[PDB]
Amino acid sequence: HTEILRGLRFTLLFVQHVLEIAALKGSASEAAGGPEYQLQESVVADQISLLSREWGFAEQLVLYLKVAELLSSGLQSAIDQIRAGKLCLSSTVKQVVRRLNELYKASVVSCQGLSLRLQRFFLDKQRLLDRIHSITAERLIFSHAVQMVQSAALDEMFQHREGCVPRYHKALLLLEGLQHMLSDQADIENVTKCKLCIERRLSAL
Amino acid sequence: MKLYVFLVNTGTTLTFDTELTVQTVADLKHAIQSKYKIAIQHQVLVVNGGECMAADRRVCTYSAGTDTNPIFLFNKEMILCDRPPAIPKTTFSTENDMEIKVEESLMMPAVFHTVASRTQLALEMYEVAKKLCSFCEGLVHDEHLQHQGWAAIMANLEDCSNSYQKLLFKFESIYSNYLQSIEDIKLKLTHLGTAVSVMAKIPLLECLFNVSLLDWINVQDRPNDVESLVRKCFDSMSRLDPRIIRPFIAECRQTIAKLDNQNMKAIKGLEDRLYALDQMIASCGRLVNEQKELAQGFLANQKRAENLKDASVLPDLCLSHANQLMIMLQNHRKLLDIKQKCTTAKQELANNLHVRLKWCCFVMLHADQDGEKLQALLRLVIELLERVKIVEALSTVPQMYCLAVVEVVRRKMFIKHYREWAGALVKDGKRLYEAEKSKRESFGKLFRKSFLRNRLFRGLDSWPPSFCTQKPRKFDCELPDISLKDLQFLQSFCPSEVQPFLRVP
Amino acid sequence: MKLYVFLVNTGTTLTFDTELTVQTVADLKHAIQSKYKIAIQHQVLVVNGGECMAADRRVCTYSAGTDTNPIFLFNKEMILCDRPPAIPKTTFSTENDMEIKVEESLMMPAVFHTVASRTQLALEMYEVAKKLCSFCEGLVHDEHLQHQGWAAIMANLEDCSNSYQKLLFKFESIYSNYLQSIEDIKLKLTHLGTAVSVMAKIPLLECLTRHSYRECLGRLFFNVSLLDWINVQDRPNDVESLVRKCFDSMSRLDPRIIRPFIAECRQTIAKLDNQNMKAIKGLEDRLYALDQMIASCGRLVNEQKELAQGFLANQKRAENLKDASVLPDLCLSHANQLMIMLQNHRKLLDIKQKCTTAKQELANNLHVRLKWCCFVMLHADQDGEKLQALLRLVIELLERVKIVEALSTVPQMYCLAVVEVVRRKMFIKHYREWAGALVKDGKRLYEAEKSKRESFGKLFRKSFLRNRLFRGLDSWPPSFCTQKPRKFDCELPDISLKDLQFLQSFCPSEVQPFL
Amino acid sequence: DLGTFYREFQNPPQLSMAEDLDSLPEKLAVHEKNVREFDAFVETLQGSDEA
Repeated sequence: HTEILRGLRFTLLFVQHVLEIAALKGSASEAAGGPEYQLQESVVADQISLLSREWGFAEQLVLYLKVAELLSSGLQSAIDQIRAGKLCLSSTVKQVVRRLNELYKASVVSCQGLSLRLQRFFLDKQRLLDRIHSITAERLIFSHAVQMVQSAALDEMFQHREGCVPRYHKALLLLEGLQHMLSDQADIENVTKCKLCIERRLSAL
Repeated sequence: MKLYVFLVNTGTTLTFDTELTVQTVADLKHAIQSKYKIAIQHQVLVVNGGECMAADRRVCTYSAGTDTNPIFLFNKEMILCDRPPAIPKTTFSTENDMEIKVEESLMMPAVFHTVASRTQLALEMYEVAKKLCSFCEGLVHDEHLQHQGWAAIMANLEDCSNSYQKLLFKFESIYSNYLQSIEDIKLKLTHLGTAVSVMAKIPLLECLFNVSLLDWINVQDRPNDVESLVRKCFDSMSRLDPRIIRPFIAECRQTIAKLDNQNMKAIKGLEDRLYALDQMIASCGRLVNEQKELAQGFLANQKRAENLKDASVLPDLCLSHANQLMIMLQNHRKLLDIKQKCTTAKQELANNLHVRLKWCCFVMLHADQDGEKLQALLRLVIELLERVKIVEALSTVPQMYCLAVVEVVRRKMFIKHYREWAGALVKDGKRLYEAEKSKRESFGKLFRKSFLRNRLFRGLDSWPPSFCTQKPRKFDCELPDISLKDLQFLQSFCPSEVQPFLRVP
Repeated sequence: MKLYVFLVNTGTTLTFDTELTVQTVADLKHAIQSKYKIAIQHQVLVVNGGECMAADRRVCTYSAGTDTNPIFLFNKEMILCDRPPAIPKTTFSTENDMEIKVEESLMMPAVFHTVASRTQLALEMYEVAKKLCSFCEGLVHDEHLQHQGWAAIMANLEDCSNSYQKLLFKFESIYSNYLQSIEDIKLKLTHLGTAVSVMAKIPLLECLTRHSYRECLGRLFFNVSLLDWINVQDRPNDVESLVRKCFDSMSRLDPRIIRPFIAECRQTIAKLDNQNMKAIKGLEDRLYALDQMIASCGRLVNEQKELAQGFLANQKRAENLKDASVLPDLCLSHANQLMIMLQNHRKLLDIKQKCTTAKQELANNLHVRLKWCCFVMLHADQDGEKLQALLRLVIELLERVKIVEALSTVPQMYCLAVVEVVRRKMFIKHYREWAGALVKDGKRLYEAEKSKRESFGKLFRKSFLRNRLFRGLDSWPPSFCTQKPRKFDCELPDISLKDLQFLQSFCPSEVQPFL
Repeated sequence: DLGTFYREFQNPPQLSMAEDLDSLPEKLAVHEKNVREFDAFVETLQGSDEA
């Protein structure tokens, strides 16, 4: 009876990760650190990002729109199963549904704000925006997961074997929800290969 | 011909049907597990020459399988365990029963039935000695096969060591090249920052509205834009700084140094072991020869005894039989000592190879992890040295934009001139050619190619080449419509830094 | 069965083995020489169907010659003989015996013994009675074969007549063309003579050396004119000879001589179409009467042999009986019957003489008709030879007319050709200068633009924007008007402007060579 | 197997904007409607139950 709570909870976790990706995509470009950090990066890369930030804003908007859609569909499912009596009316369903509602409100507000502050950008660059084929949230999430896993593997090889486990877990939980979003069987097979490789590593750990 | 395989760790022969020959390495592993109960994943397989089995190649492709050159099976299970394995024997109570009977036969008086028992004992003893010799030779040749097993793993080790040393040298050279280019790469990154600042201002013409060339560069190959490229270059430079790579290469060279430990690749005392065990095999052969000789002598003495019924002969002949029996007992104990020495030598070789193989497995695993690390670092460095080429291209983008705009406008002007030039040329050519053709056709009609076409006025049948009769083919059809107005606009708006590339016809 | 041939004029059939099928028509005339003997030159042979046997063909071809259809033969020498050829009379010796013994038996008294002697006489005479009109049946063949061979040679003569008519019709058609072509050829011959006069004073330029290219120096003053070249080509004919021959042929083909000959040809056609001689007056009814009389043979035989056999049987029986009451009266009745049958037998003799007389008179009329036929044949041969010769002459004229027409214009075409060749020699000069200038300028443009484009592409090859933002920068100019055009008119002889000058000033072609 | 782990992750294979942005305002109106409805419901999530 309660397995549906697993689906809702997984949706909650996946959107809580995609929102982190969206925040990273925001103004604060994710820079490296440590003594090895070239002080020139915080100058050069920061300058280039300050010059080209509005594209990152558009990426943030598409990510926030995708999490809004995911939360809308999940909460619609919960609404239907509560209305039909197919889902328990109270207990843990309360907290999961309410947290989903909170995250949905936040996502709607965020995408509304990004749309407001990108209206001028869209109206300006529309002529170029036609040629570019739309970048979808699936591409962004998959690329972020792949780059996270690559960075974590490099860190693990070079003696940083402790902080890599949480990164692998987050990448796995991103791909677990990413597979459900893709429809092409080739893309799904690719995502499954990456997810199973991450699973093999996690088991090895 | 028949297929044989070897477990070097213990030294047990593995025999298979030829059906496995048409099959391959993976099938060989599954068959090993099924018939002999060794897990697939623990099977390390090697041939003479130092090749490791890829799961694809059919086994016979690896030239091995005969009893004189089989496949070597090294078991990961047996190396994970600390202790060396135990070796079985060819166990028979016949040897001890024979010893007991020989002791008893020495105390059985001189009668015909006793001599019959003696001859039966000796006839059996010849076969016992022969079987002891055969078993010992089986063990010793099995040892001589454990040796080709060790030499095969040594060959694989040497090939791996040479490949690892070559990879380390290659990475060291590539890292030195990068090390002498860190300053240049940093300068190129600063120049890319400058060029991006510039591109932010250069308008993008309708080569497809406050779109700058930087925005066009950004919408290319997203989400891998220029900022991502710069940050990836900086990340790689952070990961490759010598404070890490120099200690890492020091550890690597230490790994190759321990790979160079000849004290483990070379079996010390090998020559002594062969020099001793082969001599003992020769000695056991000679001993069995004497045993056979004296058993036939026992048979002859029995023949003499049964016929010489005199009571004074049988006691003396039985004294001779007792002396011979003591000789046979000495020979039997010598053969059993040879058996013990051979079995203990096999066990000792098994243990020595166990320790040496533990060391070899440790060294090989360390070298393999180091090889993985070095391959990753090489990929890092090469990817970075390609990303810097991309960086230089982007650095020169703003100049090439203006130069290409100038070239396109000039080509539009040249096409404008060329169409007029070709129009005039074709006009004149068509006029002249049509006039000439009309006159020549009139003369042909008058002449009617009949009267004096070739008799007297030869070869009037010739025409002009129609040169300049048709316009030139199309060209510069795909050029963007970069009007002179667009170039003037770019000269109005572009930053001074890329104005010298525009202020030219 | 057997192969047969029949001689018509004398009315004589000829018998041949069917085996001779392996031998030709000449061999058949020579077989008439082998079994019979008449010189081959005399032999004229035709088949039912009118075909005159060609010498080389074998008898297997012709579907006649049997016992029932020999081939028809004629000894045209005998026909040309003044005499009316006589009958190849057969020697019927039995008639002398019959008459002598008939009178002998009649003289003695008609007693039964003399009646038995007359019975034997009848057994001989009235049995050969059958032989008489058996021979007359041979003649019956002779008669209808005579009609058939008559008709066959008339098919032959009619075929010759249609050949004559067609030949004369073609002759008069080609001469109807000549009706206007005679004045037309008079005009065209005036034109050719005018042209010949013209060819004087229009020299064949010293460009002869170039017109005969192989000789120029390869053969390692007289102002050679177009005369002595026009006739030199076609060496044996002088062209003046062409005019002379045209005039000669025109004279021979003139209606003055021709029309009377065609009138004679028309009269020959009329004689060939002489149905009067082609027919025989009432030969069909003549043969019908002969048919009636050959029928009379059988009728009368049905009288005689009946009476004769009855008398023989009755006399045998009665004489064996020796009855004096029957022998006298019966024998005397048979004697009177024998008298009437003797009258009937003599009637056989008159009809035999009558049919032989018919053979003879038909043969005489046929002798005259073959004389006419041979005269017509000879006239047809002569007229055909003459008509063929004159038709050959007419076609010679109608070909030489075209030859004259061709050779008449030659001064006009010489003028046109010389002016045109100088015109082309100067136009090629202008065109060569023109093409040189244009190609020089075009090569300059092409090289300059190509150098600029390559010097740019060398800079722009190593760019991020190449073919992504900027397109088509790798195109090239169309290489138009860049290289000199190939040659033309290189085969025209090196006639100078000075050559047209050489002609015009002191060689009047009547202005026409003026430019 | 960290080596082969990275090696396969060295480069995993990869997986009109105007149209999406034109559709965007309707999408956000739908989202506002949805949030209003979800809030109106979850306000009524005060029952007691178990499964």
